[PDB]
Amino acid sequence: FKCVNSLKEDHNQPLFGVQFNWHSKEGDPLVFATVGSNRVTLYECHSQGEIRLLQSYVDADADENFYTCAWTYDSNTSHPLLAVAGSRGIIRIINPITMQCIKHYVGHGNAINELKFHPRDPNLLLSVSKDHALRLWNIQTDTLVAIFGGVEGHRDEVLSADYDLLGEKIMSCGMDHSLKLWRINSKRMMNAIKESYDYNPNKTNRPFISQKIHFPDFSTRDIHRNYVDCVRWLGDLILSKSCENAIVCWKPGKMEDDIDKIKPSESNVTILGRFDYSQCDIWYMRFSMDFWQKMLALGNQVGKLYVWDLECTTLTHHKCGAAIRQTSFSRDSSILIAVCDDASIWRWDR
Ligand SMILES: CS(=O)(=O)c1ccc(-c2cnc(NCc3cccc4c3CCO4)n3cnnc23)cc1
Repeated sequence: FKCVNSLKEDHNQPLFGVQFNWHSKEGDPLVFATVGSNRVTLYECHSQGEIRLLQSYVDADADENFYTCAWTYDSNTSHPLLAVAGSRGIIRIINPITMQCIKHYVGHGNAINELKFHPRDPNLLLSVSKDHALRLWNIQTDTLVAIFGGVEGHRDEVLSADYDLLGEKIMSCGMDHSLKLWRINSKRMMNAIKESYDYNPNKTNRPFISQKIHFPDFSTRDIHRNYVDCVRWLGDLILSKSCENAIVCWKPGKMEDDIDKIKPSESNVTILGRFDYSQCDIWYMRFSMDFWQKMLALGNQVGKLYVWDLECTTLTHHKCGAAIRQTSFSRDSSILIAVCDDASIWRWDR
């Protein structure tokens, strides 16, 4: 990788999220969204390292702080859509062609730390919040499918979550140092998703009833000893990190235990490996993988970018010295974008 460009957003506030749109066809514009301050900005990657500003969304609320964004598409037209959320706890769905807010979802009692769309169903949106819960939304029928939390859910702010390959289960993590598994291919969750598609407020006077999922299907606090701020599935394995200068690769149960045989009472975990690094010991630093899950990237608090080949390289630039909060690879993995605390964006081309 070589650094081919860099820019700074005029708001001068930290950029907390960056996502390439992986739903665009080959030969169609290579676009990424950045979120920071009360802004959402779209950029296009052109040849010779050129980055072109496409559109900006500025929230009507000047005190909003966006923390996350995620791309999806309309299941009937295949047109792209961008979801954004942050400190206000409001999810906004943006039409990226006009950069206008189409619709918004209220409900979390506090900030939203992460948004993720279901890998098979573009209408299923997962949000994770400082209110200790995760919420699953159906953005086609505007329904809250389920709330994951309560008694035996997270006991502190939820920082990240990820669906597995097929979206049969979710792993979440947060300030309580725990990682919890929530199966969404249970008869109860499949029926709730099915019912969310049949719901229409114009044909009934009764509200849609969301499932209250009080119990996870697995839980561990034995991987990290501090806030767990990023979790991702790697097949049936998990990659997760805290502020302890390592990404840990682990699995629930013993070495030969199949993930789908793991009971909620499972007391063991198996550590499979560690990706060690330096100077990334502050809260709120995300790692990311490319589409094919063959590369792993993580920025550190002094503007160094670590890249591992999953099949370590340190990327540095003399002008890049601020914390890199999140990175995103283009779908073909030829471009890696890094966003920083000083509102700077760095483009690295392979
Ligand atoms: C520069 S400062 O003023 O010291 C500062 C630093 C961090 C935050 C902050 C960032 N991000 C989130 N949530 C998203 C999130 C969650 C997990 C991992 C992760 C991210 C974004 C990158 O990595 N926050 C929720 N509450 N505060 C924050 C706010 C101010």
